[PDB]
Amino acid sequence: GELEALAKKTKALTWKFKALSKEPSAQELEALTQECEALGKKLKALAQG
Amino acid sequence: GELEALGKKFKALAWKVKALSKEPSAQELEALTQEAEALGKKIKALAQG
Repeated sequence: GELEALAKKTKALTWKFKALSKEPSAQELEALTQECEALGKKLKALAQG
Repeated sequence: GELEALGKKFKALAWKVKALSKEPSAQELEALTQEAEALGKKIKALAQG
């Protein structure tokens, strides 16, 4: 369920940070931005469950 | 609770990534990576099972 889905997303997010190049692309950083925001929104929604 | 608070913290991190501009310093990328990893540790603990 939702816990495990958010734990996997969080792991994916942390690894994308860890795997960044020294000079990351604009697009990579947009993707990271979006993945942080998504996870924050999903946590808040589940909080209001 | 913790879900709400962790949610807000991911949104905060999203802003930090959003603010990055071309060639972010290594210190900044490492700072943001460590914040992700710290939030990751919290989520792992919260989602166990």
